Amino acid sequence: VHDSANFIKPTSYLAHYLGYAWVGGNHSQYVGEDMDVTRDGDGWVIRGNNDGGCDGYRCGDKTAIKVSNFAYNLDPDSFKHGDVTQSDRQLVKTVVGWAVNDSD
Amino acid sequence: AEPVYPDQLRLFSLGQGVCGDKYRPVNREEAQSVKSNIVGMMGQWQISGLANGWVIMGPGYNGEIKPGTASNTWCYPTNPVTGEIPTLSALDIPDGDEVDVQWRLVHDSANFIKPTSYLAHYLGYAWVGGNHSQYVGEDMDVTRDGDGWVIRGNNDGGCDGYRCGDKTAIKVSNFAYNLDPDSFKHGDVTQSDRQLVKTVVGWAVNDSDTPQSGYDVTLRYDTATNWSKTNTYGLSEKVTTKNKFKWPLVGETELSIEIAANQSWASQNGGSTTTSLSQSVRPTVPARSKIPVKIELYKADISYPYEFKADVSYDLTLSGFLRWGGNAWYTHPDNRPNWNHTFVIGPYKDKASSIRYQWDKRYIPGEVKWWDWNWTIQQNGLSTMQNNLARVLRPVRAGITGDFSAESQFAGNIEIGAPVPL
Amino acid sequence: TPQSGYDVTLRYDTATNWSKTNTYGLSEKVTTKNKFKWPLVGETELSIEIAANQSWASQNGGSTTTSLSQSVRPTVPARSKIPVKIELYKADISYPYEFKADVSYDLTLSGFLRWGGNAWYTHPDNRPNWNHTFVIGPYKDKASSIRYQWDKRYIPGEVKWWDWNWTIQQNGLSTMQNNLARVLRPVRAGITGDFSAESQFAGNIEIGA
Amino acid sequence: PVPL
Repeated sequence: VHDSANFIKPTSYLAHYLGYAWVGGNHSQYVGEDMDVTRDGDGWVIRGNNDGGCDGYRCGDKTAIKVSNFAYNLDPDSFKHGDVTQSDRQLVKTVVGWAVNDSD
Repeated sequence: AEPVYPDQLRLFSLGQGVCGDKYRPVNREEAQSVKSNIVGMMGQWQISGLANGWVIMGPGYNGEIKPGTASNTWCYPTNPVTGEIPTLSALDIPDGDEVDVQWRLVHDSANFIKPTSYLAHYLGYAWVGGNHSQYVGEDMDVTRDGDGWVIRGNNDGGCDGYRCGDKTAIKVSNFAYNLDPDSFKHGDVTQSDRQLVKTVVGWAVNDSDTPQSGYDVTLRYDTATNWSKTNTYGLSEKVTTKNKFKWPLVGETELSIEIAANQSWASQNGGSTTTSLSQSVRPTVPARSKIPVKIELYKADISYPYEFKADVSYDLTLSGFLRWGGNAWYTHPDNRPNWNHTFVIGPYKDKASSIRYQWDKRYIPGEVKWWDWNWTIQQNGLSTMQNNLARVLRPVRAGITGDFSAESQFAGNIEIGAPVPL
Repeated sequence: TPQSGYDVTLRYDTATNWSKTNTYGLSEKVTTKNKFKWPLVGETELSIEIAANQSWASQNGGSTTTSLSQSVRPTVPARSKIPVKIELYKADISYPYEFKADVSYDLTLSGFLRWGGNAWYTHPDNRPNWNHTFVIGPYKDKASSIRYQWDKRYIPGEVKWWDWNWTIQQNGLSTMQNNLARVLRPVRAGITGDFSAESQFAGNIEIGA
Repeated sequence: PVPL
């Protein structure tokens, strides 16, 4: 989400092409410039920097781009896991037994 | 583009864009990623120079980043250090019972008491130390409290200072053992207070001319508990009319007519638990022969000794009030509140209890929700914090010998007897 | 070809259950009563009632089930037939047995503790009645284990039943060591006995010719 | 199958 040329710019331009208003910060006039990136909960928010002042109708209502719900398509042979460790072990139940074979 | 650690940032008042050697100016995006940290290290009306003719401003200007120029420049090292917490070699405890190993761990002054006391001090816990010294982590009493241990400054005699009687307490509990897989061994299993549940004896008879494996005897015993709660709410409406008539034969008659309606809503939540134990015997019977079988199920107390070699992890709780002058909690309280925080020394369990996760994520302000480690680095230096945290998170390895014991478990016996010719 | 795909299964289950329920209720009712002269019916008494009720119930229960299953799965030769039989009985069962074993036991002490000095960690001085159980054998719990308490006497926080340091001070380390060694001496014996139980299961599974 |  901090990749300007590969993420911030194309997504900002897509928002602009669809008709979302004020895609960009107050310190430029180009779409997708002067954007702030913040970590919000489990997602990220990219929004034009609303500092100083702006000229325009409702220029303070910057368009927000939210990134969330990341998923990972794994390469099948690449998964590896380390040691499994257990904590706070509370016994549920146990059984001991004998299996006797008197036959031949 | 690249993560920036605030501790490596430095201001140079050497003119517009002229940093020191081995340092380069910080650009706008890097400054924005760590804006709160940089604005925190600036004067209220201070204006500092970024790269590419940009400028960041102080808290008076809400930390605004805008095109401009200035005389001081924010710079970052050309080859920054990663700042990772080092990994030290394992501390070996002499073998013994679990409580003995815990005892040896919590009475180690150089490897446990000092680093943990220093960690409590760097975070801003007040009065980490006893009354008979002024150094942090000295004159500490260790006591065995229930299933845990308490390390607290010795509050004997008298002390000078504000609320000097409220010593910070360090609690050690919730021990866990990551076993070496090939090291576990157990001794004889012994049973006591055996109460018979049920037995079955049987015969498997084979009159055919070939061996037969198709026999099955199965004894199963199940126990369950259940619970439920129900809340009901009702409403009712009723209308009655009463009149008087002279019916021909019966004479004076009183007639009542009543119409009623009712509505009810009920909500129920419940649950259950079930435990089942099954034993089966499936003998292979030789041709023209018969085999006796027996299954028995008992309830019994079970005991056995065991031993293994393990890595040892534990929960470390810090209790006390945070210093008014400065503490590392992210809101930085100033009213000296009481505070308890638990770390998990060992494998990751969650973010709030993991020192390593917070330390690694200190470059993301939105992730900083419990402890401000950048603040500790600024107060004490990066190398000092690294060394203290490396000693706090040092792995511990020990040989353990113990006894398992449990009451009212299951004891089974399955027997296939000797064949009898037909 | 020979066929092994046959199955006859007889299963018998018995169960018991129990339940307990506690219920609490509240009710509120408002009634108004009036008199009118309705045209044709004449003098009429009209009652209007509105009620509300609330109820809370709490249930706890349990069950126990015992199941006995017997299956026969004969392998039948080609162009042939085999008779099968399964029987289930309830019966009393008996048999003799013998083995060689180590012998453990519970040892209870009952009496009043001396006023002059006793080894209980609180050291009562009012001569109270006292019963304490030790398990002579494998470990079961801390309170009944002499060896655990003896080994842990170096930790004051673990000293919660008997003060063995006090006994060492009063009598000497070697004396207490020898006495406890004789108390915890293992015992080995040959045992011959009889098993007997009523209302158990007896089965019979038969594959014929 | 995928080799490990």
